[PDB]
Amino acid sequence: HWGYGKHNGPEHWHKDFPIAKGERQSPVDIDTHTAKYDPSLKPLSVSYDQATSLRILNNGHAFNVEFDDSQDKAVLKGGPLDGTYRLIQFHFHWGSLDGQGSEHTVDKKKYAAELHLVHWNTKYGDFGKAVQQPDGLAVLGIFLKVGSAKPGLQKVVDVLDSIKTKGKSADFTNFDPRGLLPESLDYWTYPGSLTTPPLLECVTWIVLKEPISVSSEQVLKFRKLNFNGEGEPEELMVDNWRPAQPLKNRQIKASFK
Ligand SMILES: CCn1cc(-c2cc(C(=O)O)n(C)n2)c2ccccc21
Ligand SMILES: [Zn+2]
Repeated sequence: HWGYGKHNGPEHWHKDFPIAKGERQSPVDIDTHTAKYDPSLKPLSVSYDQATSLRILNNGHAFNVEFDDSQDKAVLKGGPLDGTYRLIQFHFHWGSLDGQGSEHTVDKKKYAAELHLVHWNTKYGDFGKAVQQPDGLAVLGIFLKVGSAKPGLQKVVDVLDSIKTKGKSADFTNFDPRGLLPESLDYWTYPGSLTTPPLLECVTWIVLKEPISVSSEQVLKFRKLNFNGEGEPEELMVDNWRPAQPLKNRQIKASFK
């Protein structure tokens, strides 16, 4: 089964998931000088005031903070999107060292981590149907750099001890994801894919230009999680990122000049 190690990591995924070598795979390097400003792109509309977080889960590859997506409570619209996309979960990718961890790169620069807020297009009725469509998902990606602490991240950091190992979950109600956003919603956008198996080509990516800052102590706590289940030999959950994939026949558009 797939993972991030030498023997089951990103270079092996194509054997079980051939679409790994497809025409719209993610992540990609964002070459800032080649991205095209698109004046027709609208501002993002991030409406998270009624978000209902439920649970946090260590799934053996990352941790997911899950939301109630049975009603339009936390939605993303605008930008490149047509229609309404409901927030289902967010998760991160991070490194073993502060100089790596992000999936997207910016002029080949790697950030320490990357946050993915995953949303699905309500015209497809449920997430499982949405992932089978080329416009099924919208993922908002936010870079993390190490510097000052992010206060809105601390509640996530402090629960990680309770979900150390694969398959553990904990109640995670009343978390406000607005506390994870940077000031600016300027963004780049391109058509891509899930970045873990099954690697489905169903995502409109919206990557914010402005990173958030988190403290060294906050990211250190991410690195204490485990890929393994309880009672198995400890394997630290680090370097759970897929590297940049070929851009192929795609253009990255910028919302800003
Ligand atoms: C582990 C199997 N699996 C993993 C995912 C998945 C992978 C990702 C991702 O790369 O962010 N998401 C948001 N969801 C998935 C989606 C539909 C059906 C099965 C899936
Ligand atoms: Zn992700």
